[PDB]
Amino acid sequence: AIRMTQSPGTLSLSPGERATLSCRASQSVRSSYLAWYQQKPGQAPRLLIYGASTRATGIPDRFSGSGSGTDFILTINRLEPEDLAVYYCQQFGSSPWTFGQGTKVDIKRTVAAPSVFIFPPSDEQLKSGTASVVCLLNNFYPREAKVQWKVDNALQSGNSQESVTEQDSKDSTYSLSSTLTLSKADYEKHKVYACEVTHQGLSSPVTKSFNR
Amino acid sequence: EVQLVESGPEVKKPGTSVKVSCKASGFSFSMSAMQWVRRARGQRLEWIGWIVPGSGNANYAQKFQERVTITRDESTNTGYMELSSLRSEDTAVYYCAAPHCNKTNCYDAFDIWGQGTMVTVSSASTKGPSVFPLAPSSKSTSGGTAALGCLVKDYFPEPVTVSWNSGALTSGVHTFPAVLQSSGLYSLSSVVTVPSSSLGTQTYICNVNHKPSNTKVDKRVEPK
Ligand SMILES: *[C@@H]1O[C@H](CO)[C@@H](O)[C@H](O)[C@H]1NC(C)=O
Repeated sequence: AIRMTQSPGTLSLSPGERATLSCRASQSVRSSYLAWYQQKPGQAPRLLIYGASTRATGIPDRFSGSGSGTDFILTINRLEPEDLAVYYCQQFGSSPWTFGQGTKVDIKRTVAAPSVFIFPPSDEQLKSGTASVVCLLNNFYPREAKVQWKVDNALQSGNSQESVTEQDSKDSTYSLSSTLTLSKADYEKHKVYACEVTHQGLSSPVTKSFNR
Repeated sequence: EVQLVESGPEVKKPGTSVKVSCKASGFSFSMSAMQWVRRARGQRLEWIGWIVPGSGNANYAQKFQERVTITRDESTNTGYMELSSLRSEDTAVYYCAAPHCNKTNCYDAFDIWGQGTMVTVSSASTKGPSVFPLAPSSKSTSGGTAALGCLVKDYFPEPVTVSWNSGALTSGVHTFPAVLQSSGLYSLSSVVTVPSSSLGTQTYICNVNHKPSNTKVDKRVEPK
């Protein structure tokens, strides 16, 4: 089987810069049977370049394919924030039609501090015997952000779970969602529920809290 | 519209068989080849096999040669991919691709792709989600904008679909990826930022669909 190796695994570039992606096969593949695909978050793959250097229909002219034999190149002349995705190359002239491991393209941008919002558990959930307190960090960059929970000035650890969206295709920011899970009994015993947020865009940690 | 529409999500016990559908629209289906590719959560694409147009002549990768059968039906314009002897490592999103064709000519590569079918293999039973409101308040307002959302909690398996106001609301929506809770069930939250002055005169409804459990819930989020 023909092995397809893409490099680098991840490429973080500023918008407007030129992206360069490598695709290499363990043996020579015919150029008319090498394709490039673009898979954006939550979307099916999209054919970018086929025949090594032929742009598919609807593909902007800033995408460019080149190479032959065992070394193929994808070039994005001016990178746009919408171009963030995983880019796969595939050979389909020799079975099995193997894929590469793909190259993830991130977008760089200025530091952006998050907007912090907290949500108390709903009375409908409290009827079920459980309580979920949600902390929302909205539209920030870079992705690194620290979220700590405090319940009556008691640091919570091991009972919260976080989740980060993929990078936004327009403003290139991230959004995080942390969920604190407590029993209805434990939730009714305490008053001050707070999530503290540490991030590069903040001069000092920001705390959002509410009283039960 | 040149389209490739696959079937819905699946839950299959280990050792059972799944058969994913892939119906075509817009182009001549009989003239079109079809390849099948899967991708596990957070991995690379894996080629399964392909089938030539007209006949049932198929070709598979050595990994799936023994238990994958790729077929096609010209009368109903639908190609199928049946994977038997399902095990844990088969949990992935399965895609079908095809070149578009008219009555005589075809594209030289695979440009038409299906939306993907998520198949999950586990002994765990299916469970529908509970939708709770993330109501907006003074503690979720900054500037002139407020945040509200929906907590889609305790469901299995993946995935769930969340839209707002039947798809009329897209600007400012963030549907976070699910987390696997210690109970074995998933939990997801979708939020949206709206201007504060709209909370009183505009209704906000999150539309939650969990196809594996046939659970559709329209939860209205009201201010607290
Ligand atoms: C099929 O499409 C090709 C373009 O790829 C065109 O030249 C040809 O006339 C079309 N034939 C029919 C019957 O639609």
